[PDB]
Formats: sequence, structure tokens, C-alpha cells
Amino acid sequence: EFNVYWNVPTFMCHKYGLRFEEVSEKYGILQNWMDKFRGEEIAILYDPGMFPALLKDPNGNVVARNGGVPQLGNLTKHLQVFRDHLINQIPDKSFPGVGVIDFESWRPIFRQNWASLQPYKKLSVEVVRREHPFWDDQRVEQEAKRRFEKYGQLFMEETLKAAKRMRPAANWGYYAYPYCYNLTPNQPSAQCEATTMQENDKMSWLFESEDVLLPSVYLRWNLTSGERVGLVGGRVKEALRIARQMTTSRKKVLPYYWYKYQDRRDTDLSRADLEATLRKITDLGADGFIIWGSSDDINTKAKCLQFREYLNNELGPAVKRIAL
Repeated sequence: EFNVYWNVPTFMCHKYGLRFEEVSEKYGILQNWMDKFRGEEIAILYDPGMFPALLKDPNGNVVARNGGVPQLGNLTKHLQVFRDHLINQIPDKSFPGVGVIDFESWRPIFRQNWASLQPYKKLSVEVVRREHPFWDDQRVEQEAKRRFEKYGQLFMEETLKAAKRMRPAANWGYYAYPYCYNLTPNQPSAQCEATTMQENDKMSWLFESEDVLLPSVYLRWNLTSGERVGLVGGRVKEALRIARQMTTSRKKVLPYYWYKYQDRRDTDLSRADLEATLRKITDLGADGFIIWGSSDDINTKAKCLQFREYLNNELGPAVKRIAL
């Protein structure tokens, strides 16, 4: 089987009379009943509970939500808020659909918190310096890294188990794991960075307890045709690699797919990119893919009509002829 899921917030277009019934009626895409955003087929939860995170105010200041870094956070407070969000957004206890937890504040591996996520390393190190003024550099750094990676793990594993316990028939997964970093400043080519694969092997606690793996395979316009396919190919092969190593049960590989170029958001994917990239996901043996969209791209009547036009002339037909 191969299943395509609709995770575009087309519920925002319903007050103009566009209900997008053709998503499932003509193209065979799995869609929540009545085109609701959260329902029996799929539900995404953006930043749920109260994960420790570093936020920057408009005032300029750094706001540390629930500690900033996970070693300074309160798990029980996080877990109770996570409970309220889950209950409200997924009220049905027998929800059998794909459950996606979208949490992107920090990565659980200390090293992977580079570029814009560097402040998490800095503050982790800083706290240890405060407690131990005489410790040498190497020592402080090592201890900072062990505390971040222990509690980082703990926050992620305990939220997944709480979701699994309260909605035991759902297929749960974290958005964007496993990472690969191909065609990125850290790894210029189309293969995943070698250290990240080893780090993915070390994260068996995550991949063993999830049901679905969801690498994000968003295309960029400033790439050649072959690299757009290599971009997808690399990430999905990494996910399939992990999945066939898992021991507790079959894992599903459902890549997150966007119909806009991420570096050129006002341009929808060309027909040639849709075909080559959906053909690649299919050829590799993935179990399906999830079509996503942003609120900012269909928050007006004009944006809804144009999206609906793109859907019926290109996206829909491409999904039906290549994938279903």
C-alpha cells in the first residue's frame, strides 16, 4: 500500500465556499472528514506542551520558556500542559490516524545544535561555568553536553510515551526526524552527513518508540533538477535505513512534502519537479507521503482560488498518476 495524506489547512477557505472535496473524491488522497484540519486521518500539533526553548522578544531580550535548555526544565509541568493540548486538539481517544508532533526548538544531539541553534550550546556551557569556576574548559564542555543530551532525550521520549499511552491506536512521530543535512552548509553533496547517520544510530530510543518516520523533503529553487531529486532521495533513503533496523514493529516512512519552493515561496512546484520527486519517493519503497501547506499561503479568498486551480491542474493529477 501507498497512502497520501492531506495536511494543508484548506479549512481556512471554507468560509468562501471552497471545501476541497476533490482532494479525496477525485485524487484518492486521504483527508479528514469534512476537510477538518485535525480529524481521524491526521493531526499535527505545533509546539505542544511547554518544551524548554530560547525565545527572542521584539524588545531584544532572550526569553527562557521552561528553562531555555532541557536540563533546566520542569518535565511534570511540560507533561501536564501537553496533556491539555492533546485532549483539546485530538478529543477522540480511538483516533487511529497519523499523529505528528512538531517540535523544532532544539535537537537532542548537542553537536547538531549549530548555526541559529548555537545559543543552546552556549547557555548549557555557561550554567556549568557558573556552578564550577575552577573546572577547566574541556571539563565544563563535557558536562554541559551530558546534561543537555540526557534531559534532551528525556523530554522527547516522555512526551512520545504520554501521547502513545493516551492515544494508543494512533501512529505517532516527530516532524523532521530523522535528519540528514544533504545539500546544506554542513554537507554540500546529496548524501547525508556521515556523523549524523552515526548519531541517528545512537537515537534508537526515538526511532524504536515511534510508529512513523517523517523526514522533511522540501525543495529549493536555487538547485539544479538532479539535485532536487538527490535532495529527496538522500533523506528518504536514510529514513528507510533506520526503519528496516527497527525491532519493536514495522515502522512507516511518510516524508513531509511541500508544494512551494522553500527559498522562493510564491512559486508552486513545476510539473517536472512534482513528477521526478514523487517518482523517487515511490521507487525507493516509502509507504506514502504527507502534503503540507502554510496558513500564510491560503489566508485570503484570492489565495484559496489560485491554490484550488493549482491543485486541479497539477498537484492532484501528478499525485494520482505517479503515486496512486
